[PDB]
Amino acid sequence: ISRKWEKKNKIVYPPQLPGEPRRPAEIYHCRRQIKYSKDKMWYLAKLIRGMSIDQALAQLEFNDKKGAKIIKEVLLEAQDMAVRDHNVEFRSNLYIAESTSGRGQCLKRIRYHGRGRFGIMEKVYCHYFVKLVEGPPPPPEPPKTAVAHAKEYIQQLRSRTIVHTL
Amino acid sequence: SPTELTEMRNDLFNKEKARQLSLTPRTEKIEVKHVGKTDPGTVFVMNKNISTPYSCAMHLSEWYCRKSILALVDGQPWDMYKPLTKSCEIKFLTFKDCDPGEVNKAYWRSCAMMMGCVIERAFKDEYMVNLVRAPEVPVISGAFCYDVVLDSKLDEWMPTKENLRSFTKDAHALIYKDLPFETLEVEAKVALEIFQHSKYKVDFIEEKASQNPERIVKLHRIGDFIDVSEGPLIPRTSICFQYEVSAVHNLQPTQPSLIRRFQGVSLPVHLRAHFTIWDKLLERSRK
Amino acid sequence: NSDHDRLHTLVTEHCFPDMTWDIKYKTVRWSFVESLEPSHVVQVRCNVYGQITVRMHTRQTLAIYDRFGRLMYGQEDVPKDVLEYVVFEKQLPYGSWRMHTKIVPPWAPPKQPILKTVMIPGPQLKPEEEYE
Amino acid sequence: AAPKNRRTIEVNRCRRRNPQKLIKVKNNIDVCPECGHLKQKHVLCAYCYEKVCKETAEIRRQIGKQEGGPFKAPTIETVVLYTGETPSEQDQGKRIIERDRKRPSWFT
Amino acid sequence: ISHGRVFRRMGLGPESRIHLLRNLLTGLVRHERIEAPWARVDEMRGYAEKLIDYGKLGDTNERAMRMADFWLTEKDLIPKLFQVLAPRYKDQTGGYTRMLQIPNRSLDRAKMAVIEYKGNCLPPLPLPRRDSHLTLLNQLLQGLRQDLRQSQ
Amino acid sequence: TARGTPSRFLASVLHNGLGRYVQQLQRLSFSVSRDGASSRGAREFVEREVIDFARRNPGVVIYVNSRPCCVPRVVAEYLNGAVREESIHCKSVEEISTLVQKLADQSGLDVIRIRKPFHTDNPSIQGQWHPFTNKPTTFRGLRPREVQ
Amino acid sequence: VKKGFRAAFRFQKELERQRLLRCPPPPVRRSEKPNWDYHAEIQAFGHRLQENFSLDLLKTAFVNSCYIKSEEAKRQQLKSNQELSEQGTSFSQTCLTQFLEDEYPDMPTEGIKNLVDFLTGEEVVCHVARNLAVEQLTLSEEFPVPPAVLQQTFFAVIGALLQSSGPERTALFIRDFLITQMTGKELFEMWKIINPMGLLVEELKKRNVSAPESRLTRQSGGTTALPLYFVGLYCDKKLIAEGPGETVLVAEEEAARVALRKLYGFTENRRPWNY
RNA sequence: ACUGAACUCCUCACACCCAAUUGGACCAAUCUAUCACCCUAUAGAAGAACUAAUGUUAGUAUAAGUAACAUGAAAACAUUCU
Ligand SMILES: [Mg+2]
Ligand SMILES: [Mg+2]
Ligand SMILES: [Mg+2]
Ligand SMILES: [Mg+2]
Ligand SMILES: [Mg+2]
Ligand SMILES: [Mg+2]
Ligand SMILES: [Mg+2]
Ligand SMILES: [Mg+2]
Ligand SMILES: [Mg+2]
Ligand SMILES: [Mg+2]
Ligand SMILES: [Zn+2]
Repeated sequence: ISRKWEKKNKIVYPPQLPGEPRRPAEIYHCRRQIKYSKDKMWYLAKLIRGMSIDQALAQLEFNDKKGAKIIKEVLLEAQDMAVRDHNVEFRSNLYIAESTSGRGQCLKRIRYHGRGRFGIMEKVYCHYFVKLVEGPPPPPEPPKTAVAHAKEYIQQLRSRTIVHTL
Repeated sequence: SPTELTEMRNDLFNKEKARQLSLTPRTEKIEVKHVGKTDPGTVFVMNKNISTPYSCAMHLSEWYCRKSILALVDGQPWDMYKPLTKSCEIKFLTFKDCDPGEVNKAYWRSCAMMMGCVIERAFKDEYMVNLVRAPEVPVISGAFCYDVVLDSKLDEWMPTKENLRSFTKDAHALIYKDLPFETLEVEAKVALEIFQHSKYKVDFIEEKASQNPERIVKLHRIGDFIDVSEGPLIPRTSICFQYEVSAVHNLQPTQPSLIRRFQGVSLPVHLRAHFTIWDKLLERSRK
Repeated sequence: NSDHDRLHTLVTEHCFPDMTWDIKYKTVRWSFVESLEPSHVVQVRCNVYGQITVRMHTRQTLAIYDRFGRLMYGQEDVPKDVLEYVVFEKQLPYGSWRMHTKIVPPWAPPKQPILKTVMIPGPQLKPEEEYE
Repeated sequence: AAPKNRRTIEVNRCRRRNPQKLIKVKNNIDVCPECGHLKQKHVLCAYCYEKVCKETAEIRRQIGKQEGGPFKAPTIETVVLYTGETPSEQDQGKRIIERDRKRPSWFT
Repeated sequence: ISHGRVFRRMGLGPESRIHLLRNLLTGLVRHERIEAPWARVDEMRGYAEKLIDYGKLGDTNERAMRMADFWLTEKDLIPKLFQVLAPRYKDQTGGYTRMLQIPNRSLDRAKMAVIEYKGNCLPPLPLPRRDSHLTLLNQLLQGLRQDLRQSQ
Repeated sequence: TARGTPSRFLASVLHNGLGRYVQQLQRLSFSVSRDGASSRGAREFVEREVIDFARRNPGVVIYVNSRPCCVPRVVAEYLNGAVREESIHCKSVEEISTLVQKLADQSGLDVIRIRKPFHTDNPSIQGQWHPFTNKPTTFRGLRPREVQ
Repeated sequence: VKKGFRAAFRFQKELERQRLLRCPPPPVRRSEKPNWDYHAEIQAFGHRLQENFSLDLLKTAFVNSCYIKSEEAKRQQLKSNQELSEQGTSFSQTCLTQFLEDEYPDMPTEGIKNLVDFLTGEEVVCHVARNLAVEQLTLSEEFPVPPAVLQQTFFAVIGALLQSSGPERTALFIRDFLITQMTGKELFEMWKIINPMGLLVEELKKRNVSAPESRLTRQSGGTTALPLYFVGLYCDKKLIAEGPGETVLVAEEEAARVALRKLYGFTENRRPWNY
């Protein structure tokens, strides 16, 4: 197995010079061996990617999927440790930079089929990972406008060369 | 030149800001207790004259930050970005409280100030504009008013519908810019130094310094635009969602100079009004 | 430098968790500068464990950062005067005199203020409870 | 019918990451001005409803103790009274359910 | 095609649907407040209103008595229906029940509702309250109202 | 393949031939083992050919280490900063000689696909063709079907 | 486990290569790396450039004042290259001015000055020094050598060449290693100008010629999003230069640029530099 | 007329385009001798090389989050009702 996510909280950066932008805090948290399909968990993770901590908690509190409660618990734990151990000033000043689901260690069980035949069930388990970055959530990428998009087209036109010649 | 006037006023504004910040150095932990109905009993230890009710809201949650428009620090309305001074009790006021009258007044003043900025930076250079005052009118009045004296070259000119729509477009540009409402409790001396040119603002500053016990005056700035505030204002200009400069009525008793009252109407994001209701409000905001 | 190998011999086991626990995952730039008054012993008492109380009034500098290298306690340049009552303990055959505990008197002045603000939740209320 | 070819991860991603399959962001979530709890606009506040359910359960336990047996539904109105409360004039001729706690602020 | 079909298909059939609604209605008459899946509450609300009307019809009315006898599986509730609920709503003409949506059932995430008979002794539900008349929008509308009243 | 490999354009380092030719190879470092059949050829090269090469290429500094790491090698460093490391494992004296001469004659530019066999900074003397070369003009610049 | 060592060692070597690629070590000056002999390197520098530098002068040219200061600071716990760099910069500027004024007699003094500034600027000289190995032999206090220090050292080297072999050889050196840096370059790619139309008007006034008439010679796709406009400048109904562009203003500006190139004799098809 | 091949010419280089089969030059890794003592060399050996046997074992995919499966109702969780 791999347990690199846990180690990511223990990296100490060198002290910053006074004339240096304040490095945003980063909190890595995980729950391992959740009795839930990683494929089902992925939808919740994707849902809350890039959202503020409060917005993510609000969205998860009203979601019917089982994984929503687990993700909410993980997010609340991440917030608590961000305040206690990672010197985050405001609880709400956190956004989900990364949230993914990973395969867990699964168990194989037998499903009995109808003619003395069978299948192999997998008691599926998943991991859930979050990185919480301090600061307001980064603005959503603006849709590209006709002006910019035509600018790109004209740049492509100008890039043209006379190919296969002197 | 008007650009030079704005530049020097901003320079004085920043000078006073730095002066007060230096006057309050280091960090003195002041205890501010949330006396609000929700989350009661919480305490924030805060940096004296540095932290703000906005910072307290940030500690509470993002919902408080987005929904809170004013603060009753010790029963008095404080701007969300006005540095806290002493340990106190704090309660956050939103637009949907049972009695939001204070929040309504603050929104009304802030909308008037935005109108003032738009007016001062609308007309062509040759014409001269003098922002006399933002009369304090009840919300029931249906339109926030800002009083301005235009040039004699324009005393015979009334804005067209397209001019009014350009004013609204400038106001919406300001809203989109989303500039915070900076505050300063500034003594009448520095206030007068900043507004030396504007006779109207000078005498208004004198009036305010008379009314209050000391000579402390409320200066407010959105961006590059500084004005005397009748009271606390909104945190940011993005609180406004629907905004319209509706009319310009020339006050009837104008012998010395012609005072034009720019009337407009606004509603915040929290209290958006349907299109038809908004049209009716616009109609009634032209009186 | 988080020299825990030397710190184990330098401080008692009763003191080491205090010395090294809360400081984990954060850089400290503690430094010493000339003392203000000479250190002198205060009192001593006593299978058998030695115990010496020494009074020091020195001058020190602190700068505690985060995992991310952003200051969170004390200026690194401006020194502060520190009054400490340090209690050493010794093992009585090969043990030495190691820091055992620092006695903070109730009348000691408050420590340095912290840069960041803090929220302190009030009593959480159950559904059937009401705030009073 | 059986699949004729294994479906590639690229096709599978195009399918299972489609917006139709993605969870939609809910925009009817807000804060209950009473207690500041999160709620959906059309749904009751979960915390407030839990308060009411617990109080209702206690009142109903008192009612059950008073009735003492199945099929003992009273033919008269009921009134809940808390500590330091007295039956009013209109509370006359109504069975009194006595609660040992004080009157909740939200209960009127 | 189910154009104009007003009755949900519940339970194991028509009789089972009637029995399910009957049990829900008996619970409602007994407790004056019931949690159940939203659709079942919605189906049973009309029957609850009709029972209140039948109770208004009077204790001595044979048809009302037979309807109550069928619809209340616990017979101690029939005196309650004819002597508590019906007198309670004698003044009203309708809207005897209050139905509100409740957070989804934790078990199966079902859409849940609470239905109560208005005027019960139980603690009031957290009803939804409209915005205060003192809000900015409401004050502007009050200004419109006053101006319209004065002008016309 | 070309599509699975980087490509560049024909070029010199600093216009290497315009004013004068500057040999781009500047350093050779031969790590050779005293003992070991792998470096026997390298030893013979150091004995019999390295001195003549050095005096033939005065601009190339040649180091001989006599203490290699993991294989006997020759590291060629060019003026443009490129470093080309070539194993001289089990190579004969003549093989090492040819390899070293190739390194000497070669430039530091990457040995990847060269898009064009030629490179002109001034491809045109009479003016690059544009649609209006060879097109006659008309009186008053009137476009076709123009009224005036 | 499979018996054997060679596959495991090969895998370790591959892992080490990948590690160096992913987290390459911080750059280190060549002096601190193995296989370095300063005396041999500097003699090779001279022989590479085919010039008989005097070793003392070249050594002094490669040492910077900042290096001396750092060395003294370290010694607490040498002649710098300042005068040589000053001599080299002065001579290089004067001799580049000579080359350029001989090649382009019509080029105005401003154009010649800008060309010389381009050829002796930080970017060009930094590039030349880097690819001539000046950086490797440079003694500075910080690495990588900043472009200003690198330029100073390069001109110190030029001054050392001057003192060693003379103005003629130094002029050949400048011709070979700085005059070549303008090959393939465009006049206004080297000399940045604003308002080429105004500058052309000024030049024509100096020549006592009337202001040129801008006139649309050829056009295509006028109303589309990709127009082509050819604008020609006419002096007494005589075409002096025409230029293409997307808008009429751009075409006119670039036609002015073409006219300036033709007047200054710095045209694309001009006689190549003679070496 | 031009176009038109791996034909032919041209610059350079050449052992470097058949099945079964056959001849030959090399050679990965392993072990042994002796070296090297760094990661190799000369030899002697041999369970000495896998894009293919509905190959064996193990892992994980696809089909697929699909087919399928499950808890009568309310409630004071005492109880009552269907
Ligand atoms: Mg069987
Ligand atoms: Mg069914
Ligand atoms: Mg052919
Ligand atoms: Mg052939
Ligand atoms: Mg085998
Ligand atoms: Mg295999
Ligand atoms: Mg196989
Ligand atoms: Mg699946
Ligand atoms: Mg299917
Ligand atoms: Mg099915
Ligand atoms: Zn609530």
